Amino acid sequence: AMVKIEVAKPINFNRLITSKEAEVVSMRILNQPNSYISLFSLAKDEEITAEAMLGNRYYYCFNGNGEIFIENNKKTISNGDFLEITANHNYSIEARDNLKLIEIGEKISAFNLAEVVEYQEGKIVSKNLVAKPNLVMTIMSFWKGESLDPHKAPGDALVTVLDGEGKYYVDGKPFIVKKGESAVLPANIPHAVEAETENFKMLLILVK
Repeated sequence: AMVKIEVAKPINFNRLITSKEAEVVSMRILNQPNSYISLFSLAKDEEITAEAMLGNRYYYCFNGNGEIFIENNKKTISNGDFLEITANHNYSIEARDNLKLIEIGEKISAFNLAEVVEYQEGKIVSKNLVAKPNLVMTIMSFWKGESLDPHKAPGDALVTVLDGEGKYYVDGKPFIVKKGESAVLPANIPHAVEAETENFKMLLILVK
């Protein structure tokens, strides 16, 4: 209802959501009163159009290539890219091939996300992208051997591994999330993470 996929488990969104010719497929995966996370798969040459939205929209592309026209301005989007679209803007999104997107929305130029944080030896580097009362998005790099101790968040977090692989724990239970996979760390339950076997990067989307 609020989390529509299994928690504390690695999931490959590329496999979870697919479209055949001429289809647009969508799925809500987290839903709260004033923010949500959805997935889209657009078949080649299909489009989604959005009228002047009451809140901001953010997109992370995990497959394919496309074009976004925001009030008549072509931005290109590709696998690995992140894009913010501010409130009160008409836009359309066109798929040039099979375009898959995570859409993060508040209800009321594209760049490569992994490249925004560097690895640093023995360190965790964190860069906050959005920080709002219903939505927090942060990108992090972990050098092998670095970890976060168990902690809780007041919302459900979706983590997606952008590079390498990470070892996550939810309420003491371990699971590996590999590059291209995601997992939900549920609200009010302790979780932790460790760069156990190699360096990794992740995007964290917390909906509160």
